Formats: sequence, C-alpha cells, structure tokens
Amino acid sequence: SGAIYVGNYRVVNRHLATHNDWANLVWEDSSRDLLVSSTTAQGCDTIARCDCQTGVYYCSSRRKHYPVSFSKPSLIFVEASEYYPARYQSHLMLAVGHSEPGDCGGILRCQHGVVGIVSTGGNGLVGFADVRDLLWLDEE
Ligand SMILES: CSc1cccc(CN2C[C@H](C(N)=O)CCC2=O)c1
Ligand SMILES: [Zn+2]
Repeated sequence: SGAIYVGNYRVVNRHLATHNDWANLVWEDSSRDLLVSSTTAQGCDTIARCDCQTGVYYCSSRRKHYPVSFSKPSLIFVEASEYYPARYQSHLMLAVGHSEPGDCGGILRCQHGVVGIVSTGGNGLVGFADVRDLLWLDEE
C-alpha cells in the first residue's frame, strides 16, 4: 500500500484505488497501473522533474529503504497477476531488489523528489510506475 500527496492530488496504484478515489477521479491509465484523485487537503510531497537513474525506495515486506539504480521509463512485458492479465505495462522502470505484491505503493525517491511508486516485481526485480512526466501534478 501507499500514495503520493502533491497539491490537491492523490496518486495511487490503479489496482489499489478506493470507492472515493474513483468517485473523485482526475486521471487513470490501466497500462501504467496509475490513478490520480482529488483531495480536500493540500499534500506535502514534491514530484521530481529530472532523468535520475539512482534513488531509494521503501520495501514494506522488509521494513527497509533500499538504495537502487533503475532503468528509464519503458514499455515492459509484465506477467499475469491477481489484478491484471499478462500485458505490456508502459512508463515502467526496473531495479534489482526485493518486492512482493503488498509492496505496491512504496515510494521511489531521488534528490529531486518522488520519482514513482512500486507497481511490479518478481525474480529479484522490482518495478516502479514513473510519475515525473505528469507535469500537471505541479499546478491547479
Ligand atoms: C512476484 S513479486 C511482485 C511484486 C509486485 C507486484 C507483483 C504483481 N502485481 C503486478 C501488477 C501490475 N502492475 O501489473 C500490480 C499488482 C500485482 O500484484 C508481483
Ligand atoms: Zn532526480
């Protein structure tokens, strides 16, 4: 579990969105496993606007924050899971590291702010959905 709170927006994994997130939907993309909903209170997170390939992510299944090198956002084949059939997931970055399904929502951050959230994993890899291209998260 986990979310990014920036301005009046809440960014969550699309598969973990609640009834309130869908009722207050701003934007969602099944191919990215992302959903953004509106909030009444202002958030304090800052989204990174950079091309960083090193950062730290939180892994709840180990209660640990791991420093990682990650690939640039790409279209990657992702095996079938409890929430999606086998498909290509877009804007996805991979790192070598631990992840389990319940780790989705864990933040990946670099020196510039939030880069993305855990979305995939398996075989000693962890994948993160990028949010740095969603420039509109910074305004209105
Ligand atoms: C096998 S370890 C692992 C870690 C994180 C996630 C998964 C599987 N998965 C991937 C889904 C997607 N984004 O396509 C989102 C929901 C989900 O449970 C496995
Ligand atoms: Zn950065």
